[PDB]
Formats: sequence, C-alpha cells, structure tokens
Amino acid sequence: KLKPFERDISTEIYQAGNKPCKGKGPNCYFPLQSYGFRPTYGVGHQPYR
Amino acid sequence: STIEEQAKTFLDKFNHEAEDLFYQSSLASWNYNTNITEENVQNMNNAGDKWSAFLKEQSTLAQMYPLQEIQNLTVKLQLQALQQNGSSVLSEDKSKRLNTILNTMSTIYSTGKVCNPDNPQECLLLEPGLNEIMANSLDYNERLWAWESWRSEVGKQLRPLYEEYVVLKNEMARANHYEDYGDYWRGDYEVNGVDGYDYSRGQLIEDVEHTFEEIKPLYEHLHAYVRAKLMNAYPSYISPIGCLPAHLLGDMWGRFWTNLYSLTVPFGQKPNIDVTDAMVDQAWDAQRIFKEAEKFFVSVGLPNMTQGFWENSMLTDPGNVQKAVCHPTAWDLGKGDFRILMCTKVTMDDFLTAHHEMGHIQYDMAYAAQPFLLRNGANEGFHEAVGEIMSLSAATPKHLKSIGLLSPDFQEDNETEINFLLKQALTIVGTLPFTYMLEKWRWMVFKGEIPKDQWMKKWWEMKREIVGVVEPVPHDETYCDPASLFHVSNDYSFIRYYTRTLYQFQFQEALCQAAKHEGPLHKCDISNSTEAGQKLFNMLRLGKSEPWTLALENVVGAKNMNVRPLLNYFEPLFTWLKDQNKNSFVGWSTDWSPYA
Ligand SMILES: *[C@@H]1O[C@H](CO)[C@@H](O[C@@H]2O[C@H](CO)[C@@H](O[C@@H]3O[C@H](CO[C@H]4O[C@H](CO)[C@@H](O)[C@H](O)[C@@H]4O)[C@@H](O)[C@H](O[C@H]4O[C@H](CO)[C@@H](O)[C@H](O)[C@@H]4O)[C@@H]3O)[C@H](O)[C@H]2NC(C)=O)[C@H](O)[C@H]1NC(C)=O
Ligand SMILES: *[C@@H]1O[C@H](CO)[C@@H](O[C@@H]2O[C@H](CO)[C@@H](O[C@@H]3O[C@H](CO)[C@@H](O)[C@H](O)[C@@H]3O)[C@H](O)[C@H]2NC(C)=O)[C@H](O)[C@H]1NC(C)=O
Ligand SMILES: *[C@@H]1O[C@H](CO)[C@@H](O)[C@H](O)[C@H]1NC(C)=O
Ligand SMILES: *[C@@H]1O[C@H](CO)[C@@H](O)[C@H](O)[C@H]1NC(C)=O
Ligand SMILES: *[C@@H]1O[C@H](CO)[C@@H](O)[C@H](O)[C@H]1NC(C)=O
Repeated sequence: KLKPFERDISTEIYQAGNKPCKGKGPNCYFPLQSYGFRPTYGVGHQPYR
Repeated sequence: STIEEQAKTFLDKFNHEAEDLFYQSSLASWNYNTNITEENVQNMNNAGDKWSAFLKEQSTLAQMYPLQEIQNLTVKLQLQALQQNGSSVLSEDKSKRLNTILNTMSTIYSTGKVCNPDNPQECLLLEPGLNEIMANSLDYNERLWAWESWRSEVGKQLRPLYEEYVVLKNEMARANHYEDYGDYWRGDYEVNGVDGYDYSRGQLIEDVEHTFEEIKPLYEHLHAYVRAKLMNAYPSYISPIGCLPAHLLGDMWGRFWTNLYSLTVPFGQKPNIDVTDAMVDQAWDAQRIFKEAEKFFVSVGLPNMTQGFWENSMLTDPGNVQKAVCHPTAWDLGKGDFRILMCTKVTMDDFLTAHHEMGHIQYDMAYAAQPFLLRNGANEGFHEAVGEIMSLSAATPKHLKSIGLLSPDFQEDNETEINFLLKQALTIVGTLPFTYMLEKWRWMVFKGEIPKDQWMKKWWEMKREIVGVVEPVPHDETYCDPASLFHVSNDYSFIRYYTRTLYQFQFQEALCQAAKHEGPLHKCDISNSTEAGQKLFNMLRLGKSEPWTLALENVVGAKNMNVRPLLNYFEPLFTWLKDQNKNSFVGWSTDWSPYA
C-alpha cells in the first residue's frame, strides 16, 4: 500500500516470488503496466476525469 | 512467499497478457470477417500466430510448477490446463504431418464436388446445389445416384488421410497417459480432486448407452411412423416393415428428418403459425427484432445490451463490394466486448437464430470479472444449452400472442400441438441415435478395437443393427463413409449435441417448475419469471470454478444427465405415435437388403 499524496511511477522489476529478483528471470514482472484507453473498450478501460 | 504465491502471480500475469492478446486476435479475425481483404487476412494470420506462440511459450514455462502443492483447487486446475493445452508432446515431424493432414482434409471438404455422369462440362459443389437437390428433389433414383457418387468421391480419397490422421492421434494418445484418443476426448468432462463429485472418462459411454436405451421406444415409434408415411410415396423402394434408404432423409448425410416434414405431414389442413406474414405486414425489420430480443432478455431479468455490444455487433450486411460470411456466430473477445455476426432475414428461423446468438452472448457476459482461464463453461454442452433455452422459451406461442404478431383469436388443440411436437422431434431427436452411433464409432476407431480392414464392415453392421437404416448401395473397404461429415472431417467431438439436448431440456423444465407454469409442458414461458432467471444466473457465473455436476444440481437438482425431461416434453407425441402405429410394424430387419 502507498501513502497519501504519492507519485509512484516505475516500470521496475517486481519482486513477485520468494527469490531476490534483483535482476530478471522467471516469475519476475513489473508492477506498473500500460492501460490502453480505447474508445471501443467499455467497463474497466474507460477514461474518467 | 511460497509456491502458491508464485503460481498465483504467474497465473495473474498470464491471464492479463492472454486477455489482451486474444482480444487482438479476435479483433483481427472480426475485421477479416466483416471486411474480407488481403491486409485483413495478413493481420488475422499474424495475430493468430503470435497468440499461438505466446500460448506455447507460457505453457512451456508453466511446466516448472508442480501440481501437488496447491490447496486452492482453482490455481491447480488452471496450471494443469496450461500445461496440457499449450504444450506439445509429439515430435516435430509428427506434428507437421498431422497439420498437413488437417489442411488437406479441410481443403478437400471445402471444395468437394460431384456432377452428372458422362458430362464433365459443368459441375457444382456440395453446398450450392447438392444440399438443395437432397432437400427439394423427389426423384429416388437421382438422389440415390448423387449420394452414391458423393460417397465414392469423398470416402475413397479420404480413407488414406483418415487412416494416417487416426494413427497419428493414436500415437499422441500412446505418448499421453490416457487409454486412447477417445479417452482424451471423454476426459473433458472428467472431474478429479473433489470427494463426492469425482468422475471417470469411461462413464460417459455407459451414460450415453443408457440414455439411448431409454429413448429407444420413442425413436423406434418415430421411425415406424415415418416408414408408414413413406410407404404411400415410395412403396417399391421402401420395404413395408424394413429399413428406410439412407438417401431419403432429406439431406446428404441423413442427420436431420426436418426436410421430410412437408412430405409426411400428419395434418396438412390445420392452420400454421405464420409470424413472417405479420412481421412483413407490420414492418418488422432487423432493428425491431433485435430490440424485441433485448426486451425479452430484460424481462427474464438479464441486463440489457450496452453501447459497446450495439456498436460492435453487425446487424445487416453492407453488401455491394463488401462481402461477409452469413454463418451466424457470436463473438467473445473479452475485455467487455461481445459481437454477433449473422445475416438476418425476416423469418421465424432467423428470429430463433437471433435469440440463440443473444443467449450465447449473455452467457459469455456472465463471467466478465472472472479470470480469463475461468472465462469458460465446465462442459462444452452447457454453453449451447444456455444459448438454446432462450430460443426455446421464445419459440412458444405464448410469447407470440403476448407480442401481438400471432393472432389473439388463434386456437390450440390436439392436431396443431401434435404437429409442432413432431416437427421438434424430427429436428432434435432425429439425430440423437445417429449422434450416439457416430460417437461410439469414433470411440472404436480411436481406441483401435475394430480392425482397420474391418472398419467398413463394422460400420455397416452398426448401421444395420442400431441405426435401423439399410444402405441403398453397399461400399467396400476402399470407401470411408463417415469422412463425408463435417465433424469427422475436422475431428470434432460428436457428443456435444446429445448432452446439450438433455441439458437444455432439464434447464427448461426446471425453469418452468420455478415459474409455477401451468398446463402442458410444451406451452411454457419464463418471460415474467425472475426466479428462473436468478436460478440460471446462479449456474452462469460458476464457469469452470465449480464442477459441472454441482452446477447442474443447482438448477435441476440432478447429479447426472437425464432424458426423462425429454420424454415428458413429448409424451402426447409418444401417445399419438403409439396410436398411429397400431397397424405399422416397429423394428428393423437386418436380413433384408435393397440390393438383392
Ligand atoms: C485449450 O485450447 C483450445 C484451442 O487450442 C481451446 O479450444 C477452443 O474452445 C472454444 C470454446 O471452448 C471453442 O469455441 C467454440 O468452438 C465450437 C466448435 O465449433 C467448430 O465448428 C463450428 C462450425 O460448426 C465453427 O463455427 C467454430 O468456429 C468451430 O471451429 C463452436 O461450435 C462454438 O460456437 C458456439 O458458440 C458461439 C459463441 O461463442 C456461437 O456463436 C455459435 O453459434 C456456437 O453456438 C465456439 O466457437 C474453440 O473452437 C476451441 N478451439 C479449437 C481449435 O477447437 C480451449 O478453450 C482451451 N482450453 C482452456 C484454455 O482451458
Ligand atoms: C485462491 O486464490 C484466489 C486468488 O487470489 C483467492 O481469491 C481471493 O480471495 C480474497 C479473499 O479471500 C479476495 O480478497 C477480497 O478483498 C476485497 C477487498 O479488496 C473484499 O471486499 C473481498 O470480500 C475479498 O475478501 C481476493 O480479491 C481474491 N482474489 C481473486 C483474484 O479472486 C482465493 O481466496 C484463494 N482460495 C483459497 C482457498 O485460498
Ligand atoms: C474495408 O477495408 C478497406 C481497406 O482497409 C477500407 O477502405 C474500407 O472502408 C473498409 N470497409 C468497407 C465496408 O469496405
Ligand atoms: C435495460 O434496458 C433499458 C435501458 O434503458 C431499460 O428499460 C431496462 O430497465 C434496463 N434493465 C436493466 C436491468 O438494466
Ligand atoms: C386429445 O386431447 C385430449 C384432451 O382432452 C387428450 O386426452 C387426448 O390424449 C388427445 N389425443 C391425442 C391423440 O393426443
């Protein structure tokens, strides 16, 4: 969980498994992911101001 | 963390990636379907290839996760499916040969043709004229010759390909841990790991045999009645107590008996429900039909279609230089996108097809928030049953009277209701024994109990013994009769429809019981029954996260498929057939042969 008034943006290597994934490897993903705001898309991928 | 957390994170990442990739592939395929261009073809091929490569690599990476350290009972099933579905066990040459055989079978079935003798100047394919000839022409000799020529030109050239394909499938099964390819096919319904709900692959054969034995009296009465009716049309070509020819079923493959309804109508003088005339007179177009279908879906409690569905589902073909396939299909692209692709006309059959597609779309809309791997039904027949029950409920005259297309002064009595029941029987039950026979034959050919040099002989014996239809002209081992069918050509499971009929009839009876419906079973509706809708939605959201037995019990309270709803739905029809068959012999004679 984050803290109030936070600007966390990072496509860094997420510690998903138990191993110290400082580099890369299996079960090693990234927390921040692209959205893909598409006008055709409805619930879950719609922009809101 | 632990192994469970690692598996959960891997499954979540795979689901998130696969949702987008499958959405891209489905979008490219939809663009090709609604706009047939070379660029669309290239894009669809590239998207499909990338999706297949992603599935293969994900399945290969998933092999590092053991299945004996999972207590969720949902992550384990997803991991097992990933390991068994996207991965390959056969060698490269074997897979290439199997793909080549599949491509050759598809090409030969798509462009199959046969034409008049000693005149190769002009010929026509099976789809344009042969189906029309089988469904309209009344000439016994010409129909028999066309059937014989099609069988000779299909099975003789498909026998080596079918043999090679079945040998490769047997090799794949041997590499697997299942009994055979038929065992692998039956394993789709297998449920393991749960006490009190375990299932076995071999139980399906016994269950189908039991259902066929239970349905035997109705089917034999129907066959006797059809033979008696045809005795007044082709007395010399059909034995009075023997077996009907295979080419007098109204179609090339003899799957459905609907085409013979007009020829052998029990009562041609009774008025018929012609909603097409009222639809044409009152300007009922595709827009109005779709709006009425949406209203019916809202009345049964299902949520209305949103703007995405309406702007993503084509209604009428643009035409002109634009060409699109008129095969009715419903699209499940994920990401909250669902489309319907069909050529719609102002007919009752097209109305039923539209209701079918809308029911399928609503079923696909019932697991929007569920994981991508769980975005599917436990059994392949559940999806079709859900798609068909809405059409069955709409097809009843009560909804037609409520809308107003049917005349409010229309009456219902014994004759009209019997005719409707017989039409429904010829549409549905007319293929169920054929479905069982062909599924059993495929089971034997996959297992290999029947010798290959005796395949045709055993096929003829099964046709003469269980089907009750004698062959007008015999074929030796050089021919491959079942290869002429689409299901056999594409090697698809031929038990989906048999289970689907029972599932949909059980669902219909359960919803009619929950709606407190009164009167005969075949006149029932759930238009203003929200409890039935809630009961259905209870099963809809389960998906693959729950066993199919529990899902079926949550609606009908039965632990297995039962044909008793099917028999009860047609009880007046059975009584009418029994009354009509007093002077008609019932049964099939194996000794008799039309070819001397
Ligand atoms: C493991 O991986 C495989 C693929 O490698 C996945 O298999 C696919 O599963 C889906 C759904 O289970 C299949 O989609 C359905 O296929 C049925 C097969 O029919 C074939 O023949 C008809 C012509 O008669 C074709 O039109 C059709 O495209 C098929 O080629 C269809 O009958 C189904 O259509 C029904 O539903 C739609 C709505 O979706 C309605 O519009 C239709 O009218 C009809 O009622 C449906 O299309 C898909 O075909 C399977 N692929 C293959 C190659 O067989 C597994 O899902 C996957 N398992 C996992 C991930 O767990
Ligand atoms: C098997 O794995 C799945 C996937 O993680 C587990 O599902 C998860 O279950 C928890 C609750 O046990 C869900 O937490 C939810 O939190 C919200 C608040 O944000 C709360 O309102 C909900 O009532 C719920 O508690 C979590 O969302 C859910 N995750 C998914 C993807 O469905 C499941 O519990 C595991 N089963 C076992 C037996 O461990
Ligand atoms: C189909 O695709 C072509 C080329 O991509 C495009 O010009 C056309 O507008 C599209 N739609 C129709 C109906 O042709
Ligand atoms: C869906 O259809 C229309 C949309 O306005 C409305 O009349 C109806 O009440 C809606 N029902 C639901 C359940 O959303
Ligand atoms: C005719 O209708 C009556 C209802 O009073 C029913 O009892 C009878 O079985 C029907 N006859 C046939 C042949 O279905």
